[PDB]
Amino acid sequence: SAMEDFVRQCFNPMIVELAEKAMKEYGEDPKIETNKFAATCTHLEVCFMYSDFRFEIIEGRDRIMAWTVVNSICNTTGVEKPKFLPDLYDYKENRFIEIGVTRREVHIYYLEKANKIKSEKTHIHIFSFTGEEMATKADYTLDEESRARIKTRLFTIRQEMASRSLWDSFRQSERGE
Ligand SMILES: O=C1c2c(O)c(=O)ccn2N([C@H]2c3ccccc3SCc3c2ccc(F)c3F)[C@@H]2COCCN12
Ligand SMILES: O=C1c2c(O)c(=O)ccn2N([C@H]2c3ccccc3SCc3c2ccc(F)c3F)[C@@H]2COCCN12
Ligand SMILES: [Mn+2]
Ligand SMILES: [Mn+2]
Repeated sequence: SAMEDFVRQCFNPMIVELAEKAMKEYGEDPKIETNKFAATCTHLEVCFMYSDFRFEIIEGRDRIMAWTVVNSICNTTGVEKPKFLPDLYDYKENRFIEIGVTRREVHIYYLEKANKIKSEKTHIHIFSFTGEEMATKADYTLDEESRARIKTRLFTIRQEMASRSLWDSFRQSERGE
């Protein structure tokens, strides 16, 4: 697959390894669901970048470790345990964060995410590949420079896919029919 080749050339080996592990843990084959493989790598990279600017990283851990970290936070802050695994915890605002990366309009994916979690407590932050974002209460958490770095990386991934004639397939596989 050209998409598997792109993933393994354009993503940090650590990202690729963790995304492969996450897909295996969740019974999906990176070699068949190749766009999903690219999506999980992209989202992981965004989560790491976000956390790197205050934050505990939940994403990128095996499931048992992720819930272990979540439980430890809830025990030491009294924040309520989320029903679904979030991506980060914010020690400044004392709230979990769900990060979404979408090839669709940010408002659509935001509504989908917010409908899934139904827990107002978890903060939602959505990024598109063209510099758009939508966040709970229009509170973007990060400053403008950090969000800019994230947006630039996402756009770069999109243009790399476009250079390789991969973007259209990737864009159409996010939502089913
Ligand atoms: O943590 C996530 C997750 C998100 O954080 C997310 O934003 C969107 C989607 N997620 N999920 C995605 C995921 C993450 C990033 C990009 C696409 C996908 S698509 C389905 C899938 C995920 C992970 C492994 C796998 F094999 C999958 F099929 C699963 C949902 O259940 C808990 C873990 N997780
Ligand atoms: O900036 C960082 C970075 C730190 O600033 C840091 O404190 C710890 C770790 N970092 N790094 C990690 C990183 C940061 C946060 C959470 C997980 C990861 S894991 C691999 C990875 C990083 C960044 C982007 C990326 F695509 C990666 F695959 C890399 C080291 O050098 C260059 C940029 N960078
Ligand atoms: Mn996640
Ligand atoms: Mn997420």
